[PDB]
Amino acid sequence: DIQMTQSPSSLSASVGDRVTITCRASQSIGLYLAWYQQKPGKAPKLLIYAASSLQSGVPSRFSGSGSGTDFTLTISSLQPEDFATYYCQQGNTLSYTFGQGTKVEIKRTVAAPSVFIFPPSDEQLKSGTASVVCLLNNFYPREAKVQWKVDNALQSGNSQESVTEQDSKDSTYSLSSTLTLSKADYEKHKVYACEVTHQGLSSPVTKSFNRGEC
Amino acid sequence: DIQMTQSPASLSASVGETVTITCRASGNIHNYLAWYQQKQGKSPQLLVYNAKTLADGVPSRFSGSESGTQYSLKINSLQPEDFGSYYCQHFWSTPFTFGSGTKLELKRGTVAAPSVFIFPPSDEQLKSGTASVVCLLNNFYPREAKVQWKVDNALQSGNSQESVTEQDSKDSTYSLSSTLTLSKADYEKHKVYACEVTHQGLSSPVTKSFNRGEC
Amino acid sequence: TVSHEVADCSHLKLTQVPDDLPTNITVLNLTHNQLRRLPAANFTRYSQLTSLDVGFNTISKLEPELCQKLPMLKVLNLQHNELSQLSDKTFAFCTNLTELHLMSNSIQKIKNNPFVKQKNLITLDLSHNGLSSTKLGTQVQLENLQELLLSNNKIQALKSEELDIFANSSLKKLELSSNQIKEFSPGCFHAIGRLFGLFLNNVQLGPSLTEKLCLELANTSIRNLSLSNSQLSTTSNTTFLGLKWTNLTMLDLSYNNLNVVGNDSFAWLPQLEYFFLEYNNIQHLFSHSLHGLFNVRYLNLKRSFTKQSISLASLPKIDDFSFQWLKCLEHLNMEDNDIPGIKSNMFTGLINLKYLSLSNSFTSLRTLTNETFVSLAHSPLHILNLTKNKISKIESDAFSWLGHLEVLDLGLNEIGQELTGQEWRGLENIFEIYLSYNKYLQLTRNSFALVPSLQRLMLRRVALKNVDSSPSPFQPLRNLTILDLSNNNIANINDDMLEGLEKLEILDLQHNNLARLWKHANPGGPIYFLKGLSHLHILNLESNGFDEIPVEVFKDLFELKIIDLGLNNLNTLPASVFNNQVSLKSLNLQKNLITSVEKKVFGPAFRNLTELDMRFNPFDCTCESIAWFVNWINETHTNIPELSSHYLCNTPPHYHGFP
Amino acid sequence: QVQLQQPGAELVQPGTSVRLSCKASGYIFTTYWIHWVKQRPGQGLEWIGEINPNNGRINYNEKFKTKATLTVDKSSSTAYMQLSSLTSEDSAVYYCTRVGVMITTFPYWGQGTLVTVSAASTKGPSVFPLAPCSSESTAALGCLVKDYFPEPVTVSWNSGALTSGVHTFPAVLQSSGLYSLSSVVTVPSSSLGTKTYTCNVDHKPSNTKVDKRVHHH
Amino acid sequence: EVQLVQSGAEVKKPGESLKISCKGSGYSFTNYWVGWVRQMPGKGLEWMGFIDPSDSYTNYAPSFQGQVTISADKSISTAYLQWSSLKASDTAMYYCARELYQGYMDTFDSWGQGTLVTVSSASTKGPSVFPLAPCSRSTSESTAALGCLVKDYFPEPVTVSWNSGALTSGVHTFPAVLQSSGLYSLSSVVTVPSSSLGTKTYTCNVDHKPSNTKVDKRVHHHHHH
Amino acid sequence: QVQLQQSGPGLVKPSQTLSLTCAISGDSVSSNSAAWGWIRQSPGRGLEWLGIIQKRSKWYNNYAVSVKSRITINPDTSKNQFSLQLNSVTPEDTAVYYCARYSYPFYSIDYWGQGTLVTVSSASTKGPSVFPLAPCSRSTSESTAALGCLVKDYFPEPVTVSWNSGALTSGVHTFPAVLQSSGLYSLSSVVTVPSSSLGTKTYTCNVDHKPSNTKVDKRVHHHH
Amino acid sequence: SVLTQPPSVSVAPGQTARISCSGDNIGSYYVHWYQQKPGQAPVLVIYEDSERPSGIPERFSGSNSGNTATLTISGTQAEDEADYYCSSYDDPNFQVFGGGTKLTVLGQPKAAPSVTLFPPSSEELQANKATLVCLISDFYPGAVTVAWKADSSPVKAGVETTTPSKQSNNKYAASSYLSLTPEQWKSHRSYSCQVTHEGSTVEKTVAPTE
Ligand SMILES: *[C@@H]1O[C@H](CO)[C@@H](O[C@@H]2O[C@H](CO)[C@@H](O[C@@H]3O[C@H](CO)[C@@H](O)[C@H](O)[C@@H]3O)[C@H](O)[C@H]2NC(C)=O)[C@H](O)[C@H]1NC(C)=O
Ligand SMILES: *[C@@H]1O[C@H](CO)[C@@H](O)[C@H](O)[C@H]1NC(C)=O
Ligand SMILES: *[C@@H]1O[C@H](CO)[C@@H](O)[C@H](O)[C@H]1NC(C)=O
Ligand SMILES: *[C@@H]1O[C@H](CO)[C@@H](O)[C@H](O)[C@H]1NC(C)=O
Repeated sequence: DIQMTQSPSSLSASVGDRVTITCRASQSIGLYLAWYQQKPGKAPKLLIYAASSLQSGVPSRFSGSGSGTDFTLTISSLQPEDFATYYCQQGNTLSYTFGQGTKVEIKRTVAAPSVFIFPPSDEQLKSGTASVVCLLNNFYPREAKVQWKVDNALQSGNSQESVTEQDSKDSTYSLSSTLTLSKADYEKHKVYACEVTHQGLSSPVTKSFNRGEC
Repeated sequence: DIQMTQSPASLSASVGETVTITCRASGNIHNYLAWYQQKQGKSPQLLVYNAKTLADGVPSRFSGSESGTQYSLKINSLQPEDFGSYYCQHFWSTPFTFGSGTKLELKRGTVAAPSVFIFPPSDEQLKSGTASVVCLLNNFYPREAKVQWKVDNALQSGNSQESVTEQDSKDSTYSLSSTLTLSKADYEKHKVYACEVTHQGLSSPVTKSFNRGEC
Repeated sequence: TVSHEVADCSHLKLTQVPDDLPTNITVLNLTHNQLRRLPAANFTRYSQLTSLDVGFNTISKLEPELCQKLPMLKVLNLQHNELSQLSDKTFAFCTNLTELHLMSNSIQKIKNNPFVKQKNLITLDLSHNGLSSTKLGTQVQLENLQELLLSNNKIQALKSEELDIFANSSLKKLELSSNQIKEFSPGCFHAIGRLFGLFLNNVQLGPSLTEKLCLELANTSIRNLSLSNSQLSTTSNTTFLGLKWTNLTMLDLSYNNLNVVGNDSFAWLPQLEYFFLEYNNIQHLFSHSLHGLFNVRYLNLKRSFTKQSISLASLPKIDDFSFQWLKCLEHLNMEDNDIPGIKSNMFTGLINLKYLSLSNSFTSLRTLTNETFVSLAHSPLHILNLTKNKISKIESDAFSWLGHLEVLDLGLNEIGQELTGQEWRGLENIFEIYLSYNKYLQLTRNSFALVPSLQRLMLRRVALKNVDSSPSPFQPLRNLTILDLSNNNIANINDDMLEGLEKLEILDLQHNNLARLWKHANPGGPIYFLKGLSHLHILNLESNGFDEIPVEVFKDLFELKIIDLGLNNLNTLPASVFNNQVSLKSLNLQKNLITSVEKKVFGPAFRNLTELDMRFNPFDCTCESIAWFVNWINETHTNIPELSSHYLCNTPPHYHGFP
Repeated sequence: QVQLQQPGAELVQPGTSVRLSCKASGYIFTTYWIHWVKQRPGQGLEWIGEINPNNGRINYNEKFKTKATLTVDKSSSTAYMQLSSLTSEDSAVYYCTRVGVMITTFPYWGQGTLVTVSAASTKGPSVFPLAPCSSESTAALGCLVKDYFPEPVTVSWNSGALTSGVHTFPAVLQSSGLYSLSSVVTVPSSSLGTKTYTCNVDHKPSNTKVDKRVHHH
Repeated sequence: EVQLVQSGAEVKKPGESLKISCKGSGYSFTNYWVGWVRQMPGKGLEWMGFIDPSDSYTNYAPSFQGQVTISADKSISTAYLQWSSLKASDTAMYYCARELYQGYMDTFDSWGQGTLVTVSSASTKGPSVFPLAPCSRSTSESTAALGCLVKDYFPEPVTVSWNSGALTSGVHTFPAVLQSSGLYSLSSVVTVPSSSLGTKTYTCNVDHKPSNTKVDKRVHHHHHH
Repeated sequence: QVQLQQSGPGLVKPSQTLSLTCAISGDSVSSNSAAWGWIRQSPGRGLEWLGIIQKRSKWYNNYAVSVKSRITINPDTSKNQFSLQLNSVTPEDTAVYYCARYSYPFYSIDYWGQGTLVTVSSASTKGPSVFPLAPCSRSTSESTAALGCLVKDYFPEPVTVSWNSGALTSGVHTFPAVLQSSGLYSLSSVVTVPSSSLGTKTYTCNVDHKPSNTKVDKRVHHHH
Repeated sequence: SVLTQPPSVSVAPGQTARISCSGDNIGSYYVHWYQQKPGQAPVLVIYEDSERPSGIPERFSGSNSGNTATLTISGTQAEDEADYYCSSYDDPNFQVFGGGTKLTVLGQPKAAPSVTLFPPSSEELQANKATLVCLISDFYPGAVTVAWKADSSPVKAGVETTTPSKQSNNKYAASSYLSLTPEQWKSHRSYSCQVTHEGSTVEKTVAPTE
């Protein structure tokens, strides 16, 4: 019944910096703690065992310290491929338990999004259902306030937003918001607008199109 | 189920000799062994446990050795009171198997001739319509003794039964009881009753006899 | 600003001495302040003081009159100050002193006789200064002095005419550590009346100069010698030659980076009793290396041998019979080394060895055969420490040679095997067996049959296989008093597991999966494994995910003193579950999901409690749930730690966060 | 001083069931488990099983798993074993044993109970005196126990007084199905008419107890 | 190399039996313990339990106690993880790892690639690809964006390419979002300056492996509808 | 009590060796709580420190920078004394020498020697000329009459004058010597005695001159 | 450290006499004061700047502070007039003295010069030489002017005279010697020794005729 709590939950760091991740245990687990690295979608990897011991094949920049209830993972010089999700585990009890993990992200400045709104194609309307697609391209940070507006009225419940991971180049996010409405409800109205409120804009940008006029 | 193959089954040893009884395990039972001595008509007594350890009170002449799956009970300098049956046992895995057993007999005690007696049937048994004459061989050695009944110089067949006691602890002497059972008619059919004993302890086959109505 | 009859005014940034302190104080502590001076007048009020500590200040000089104001002063501490100049008046009137601390005062030189009237002084400390000479007077004074500390100075040489001033003195300790000394004048040690302990730690010497030192210590009264971190690379039979004419009993050669120990190095020490050789770089321990050390009783070899070079394959070699000379050796500390393995005749000769610590002494002692500890056949070993040795297998009859062994520590290893019982053969004096933190242990019925005299058994986090056997593996352990089975995550346990352990007092069962055994829906009914434990004193059942407790589980635990049910999912307890616990003194139920505390359950329990621990609980704050509990709390004498801070109510939301 | 006591012998009908008792004395019955052992005359032994006096846990031998049924009376401190489906192959001696401080030992044994599966109806023994017709230095007295069923019978001499020089022979089985035993004692002639000689025969199944004094001396 | 290989992803209905495999190679399989770890999409790593391949000794975490069965075949050197009755909450990724006892604690050096078990009430269905293009005159900034919408398909995954793999950078294939109905929805876009109208041909190629459906779709906006 | 008895030659020629000796009684030379040494006072009231010796383990001695490598103070436990040796003496080394006992802890001198006078002159040490002194015609009613002795032309100083070999004490006055134009010394020592015992009591004067080894006793005859 | 003492310090009889000893930080050291009368060995009156040796009058007290070490005598008597030296060992120099102070007790009552004139002895005349001895004792102050007269005509040829020095009773003394020939001693009718003290003259006279 040992609860491992790591901190922070997620952090932003530039390449080369020296990073520290903290790991706490509900009760003392001695020196039996292990640091595992996990790449998104890929199988985890054993970085450190016995809290301070370096696993064979693991980079020398990786160090581990601490005892009792307090532990710390330390990366001397951060690498571009060192951005992943780090978990800690206790081995003092046979009922092993992991932490919630620490997500390592790329630190950059604010970047404004490129908004493009796409109307339902005729092939889709031929089926009897419509899905208008709002696209936000390359922005930072991830927090974005996406609000649809059919005939200048706020929508709710029929929008689905998905965000990708950080890009391999500029380290920026892209959001895809899908608004689903039946063809009847689509031909019932005229003005279809997408409003984007971000921190990279002093005033929210609105990309609109009129039903039938497009 | 781990088995226990004990060898031999029969031994004959003089006083002061060294004897060894072997047990073989079908599988590894480690040193977990137990050797018991049992006299006929009693409870098995624990001689050795864990193959090498002596039980409390057990004479120092008893010992045990372990080698592979072979476990050996060794008696140095046999005493006249160390004779009977001997069994072995493992305690490692359920179920517990015992050995077939080794019957130990005393040798020497240089040949002592049997004291032959003969006992006639009582009148109270003659009232029952069944007569029985009992020939006794008191304190003798060795075991091999041939008793033959003679009724008026006629060899009997099948109507006799032998009962031999185990070895005496001190003088190392046996006792044999030959019972002759016949119906009252066949009993009162003749006169001279005799029992003959062929034995190594005797010079000539001693015959002890009596007549009916004499006593 | 506090008073225990000993005034502690430490770390108060006082620029002037307090004048409101009572006249009952005997000890004054003024460490870490901004006192520029110490006028006598300001102490006229305090004529009953016996101890003055004014360390860590900015005091430039002292007034002689001050020493007159404190006639009962025994201890004077003037450490870490600006007191660079001493005079003949400074300490003149303080004739009743016994301790004088003068460390870190940047004293470059002591002039005439500032210590001539300190004939009652016992310990004089002058550490961390710029003294280039051990001369402290122009005459013979300080007769009652026992400890002289001139450590951490610029002293480069010991001369006779600088040291003979203690001719009528009896020194037990001459601290000259952290001094770059390069020359010992002839007869400089004989100039001292009585020298018992010499300390030349952190002093760059070398084999030759050490030999010279031992030569100058010849025919002296020396008893203790410290040469730690003196950079003693190698030793020979000539190095400690002079010590032949000494009755030395303790020698410290630790941290010297000692590479090679030549034959008969310490043959000139037939009186030596305590040998410290920890933390060194010995590559090869020869046979006659420890020749003539038959009186040595304590030997410390912690990290004394070189580490594994991995590539160069440089493992520290120990010749056979390398310990055969230490006939009176009783305590052996060989922990933390890279020794290949235990040779057939490694420990042969130690006929008085009682304690052997082999913790991490070996690179890889993976298998313990019956021939491993054959060299300890004739040793009266009582305590054997085999932790951290990467042991993976203990063969049968391995500890046969250790008949007198009492404490065996086999924890912290890779031990993964089936306990046949043959491991413990020969152990007829065994008291406690540690097995904690290992791979796996497959128990049998005859695992501990050969050691029924075992009293403490530690199986903390070792994975117990077949612990759910019908004849308990613990069955032969009648005298077992302490049993640790924690952190093993055990999911199944038979009721007859603790049967036959009537003398069991302490039971650790925390961090397992025993909840299933205490639910009423358990096939066959709940498992009452605590029946018959009359002499049970301390019970730990934390972290088991317990959510139900059968009413008659603790019915036979009469002598139960402490019970720990914390870190579980407990909520509803049946009535009269603690009714038979009359010897209960400590009850723990922290970090649970308890909402109600009623009299029908906690009644007999709260009777004679001295310690109650129900910290983190989601209490239901209604009358029928908390009335009796609060009523008992307000009037109890039971010590309840963190009662006001960590005892909060959850429901109803009105009392959410309310004590 | 620790003793396990069992009845002498028991006669049973083929196909029925029989309950064997094992009383414990000298120690707390629930401490050590109780084991059972079957042994045929002249043959080897077989470990039936072990039973826990506390909860009633039973470890059986795979051969005796269907033949034997173990039970335990905790109040009377007695271990019981029920043998069902009895054939002639179950006619043997049954011991109950225990372990010691060393659990790999069977230090304590009951005197055992002789189970006979043969029916045939119990019959009592017939005791007759045995004395010569006669002169020498040593005379011999005796008792003959003829026609009884089943084994065994116990023959003492002079209420335990007479001990030395006494040979009681083993039992032999006639073709009639009844066992026949004899006992003798050799004593000096000078004590022929000065001492009393009476043999005490006791048969348990037939509950027959007879005292037969030898005359003709 | 010390290699752990698991079976392919599984898609089943609630209440059905399942049995996934983990085969080890390169090392002595019965020498080291084998542990199982469950990770639900988005959440952290969870400990299920472990097994000793030799004696098939199993030890489960208190939560997974009786909720799963860890088995192992010594012959094939393969540890299996099976459910008698799958549920909706068991929809997760499952890893198996080799336990190495070093530093006096069990650590997992080698892992399996992971088996994704997706359990929901649906059957296999081909995707629907619809072109995404802005209005005719609405585009006159710096760069434009064309896209493809893959909607109403089950189950995952769906591989999206552009111009038979020729078009690489500049694209954005977004994570699929689970609709209320039970069908996934994926968006895939790409940006190009002024070659939008009639300069180059941008045809997205979507491949869906489960339903054996492969669809190519040209992105274009018709002026009349 | 602690007595210090000094001794040595009265005259030491230039470029020769000055020798002196301080004997100790009632105290030991080789003991703690006691240092020793020499201190000279030049004519003209100039008090000057020469040297010290003291025993701790061995005998340690310290000299002044003035005497440099000319002085040598060696103790002798045998005769319980300590000597003084000044090599290569110049005429300005002529002074009144006192041996001193230094008391621990702080070197205050509770015990001095009576002092001895050494002179560097390269002279020949002339012997004294003792003549009696009395009024040529004494016939008075007064109860007092003075008579003395005259020491003429001697070198070098000093000269001890006694009366009745130390018996006569009170009434004795010895006048400070004079440095004649001839360079020689002259001294007179008188005593006042009752006139009633002029012819009934004898008065003799003793004259001791150290460097010349001259001890002359002369009687003053009363003219009747 | 160079110790500096005042050359001379004078005080009235019965008053307080104070002698200073100046040195750089002399307050750090235990000063010692010695007293010395001309013709005698110096005797210690002060040790450890404040302590009086056994046998030393309580009139003598000492202090030591800053740069000054002061010796103090209350109730100054006639016996206290002498030399005073301050001393301290300090460095390996092991003893440092001062310039020396001369304590002067002021004008004691004026005394009349006791003059005694001794004629040449018999043995002296037998040795062909003569010497007249004029001895003066018990007079204050010490300043005197001696003249030798033959009858009434003074003769200064061959006259020796000492410098006045202090006695044990703090009064002064001086000697005078007149070297003559036996013939010139048997020539003049009378020989006279005249002593001039404070203006007043004390004269003695002896004649060859006897
Ligand atoms: C389990 O613990 C019990 C209780 O501590 C141990 O019993 C003790 O064993 C000693 C040594 O055999 C016995 O002492 C006896 O003293 C009597 C009277 O002086 C003497 O006649 C005996 O010869 C024997 O020395 C006694 O049984 C008992 N002593 C105590 C302290 O009560 C027992 O040894 C332990 N079991 C094992 C296997 O170690
Ligand atoms: C001591 O007391 C005086 C007043 O008598 C005060 O002025 C001074 O500050 C005090 N000295 C210190 C610094 O403690
Ligand atoms: C010393 O002073 C304290 C504080 O005023 C007082 O309480 C106490 O009675 C006195 N002496 C003691 C320690 O009894
Ligand atoms: C000598 O040194 C040892 C080092 O262990 C220390 O314990 C002891 O106190 C010292 N002297 C004595 C009193 O034996």
